[PDB]
Amino acid sequence: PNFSGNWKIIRSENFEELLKVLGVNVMLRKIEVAAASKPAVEIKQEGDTFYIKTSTTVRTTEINFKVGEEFEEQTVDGRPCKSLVKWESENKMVCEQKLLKGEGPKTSWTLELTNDGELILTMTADDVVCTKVYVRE
Ligand SMILES: *C/C=C(C)/C=C/C1=C(C)CCCC1(C)C
Repeated sequence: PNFSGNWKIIRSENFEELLKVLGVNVMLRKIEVAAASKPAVEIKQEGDTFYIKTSTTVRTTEINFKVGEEFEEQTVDGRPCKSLVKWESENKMVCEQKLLKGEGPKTSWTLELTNDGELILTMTADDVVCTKVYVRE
């Protein structure tokens, strides 16, 4: 199995709560939920090298990384971080995020495949766990 595809969302839990537990105010949460609550996910995987694009009608975000090599991106509440992805187990990867400036509650994300070929995204912030589920288009 592998992660490449244009993945369509079928479930999304607790995205706004991830923002709220990080202290993002209601104004800013409305803007983030409107732009990114239920994005499509496009992945191009070549072994350990990844391109991932999340998109809605109004916002696209793209990252490029290789497992085991540091890269820069932003946390879900918009703070710059340095990220590092590792395989937790076969076809489950976990991204550790370290803030570039100051401190804050821990954030992470995970992408994994189920035995039937669904893609499960987990995002964490403090004690909140957001789950999004996708199938290939
Ligand atoms: C609602 C979920 C997101 C907006 C997740 C975003 C995201 C990125 C912007 C980088 C690819 C990793 C991933 C966590 C899928």
